[PDB]
Amino acid sequence: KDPKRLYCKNGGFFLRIHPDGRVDGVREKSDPHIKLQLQAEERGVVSIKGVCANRYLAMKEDGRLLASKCVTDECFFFERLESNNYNTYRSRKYTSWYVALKRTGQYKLGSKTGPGQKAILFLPMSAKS
Repeated sequence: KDPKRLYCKNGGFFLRIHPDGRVDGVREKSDPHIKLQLQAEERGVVSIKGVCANRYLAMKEDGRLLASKCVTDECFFFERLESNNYNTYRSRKYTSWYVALKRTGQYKLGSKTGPGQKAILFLPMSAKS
């Protein structure tokens, strides 16, 4: 229902979405650019929206993460609650690729992701008006 924030296991960054479509991560939990709307577009599938940015998280055919004003099919991810109780966000289009952040706060390229990495593990937080 309410806005949330995606906390990454890799280093402790919040997934961030800039107004200009850029995606990155920050430790600052008050940065308004970390508020996200996860919409259940279907069972096991969510679209990830930056509230302030008014943009949708997206994954490109080359591994690139960016935020588009337009919702599209590169905008869907499978949300899965892993056995460790962290969530993972896997591209519904580019099926072996996950949303992830490097220990540097940069996002990690889709193509370099896979199961077992910290970079992929996130923990949603929040709820609120």
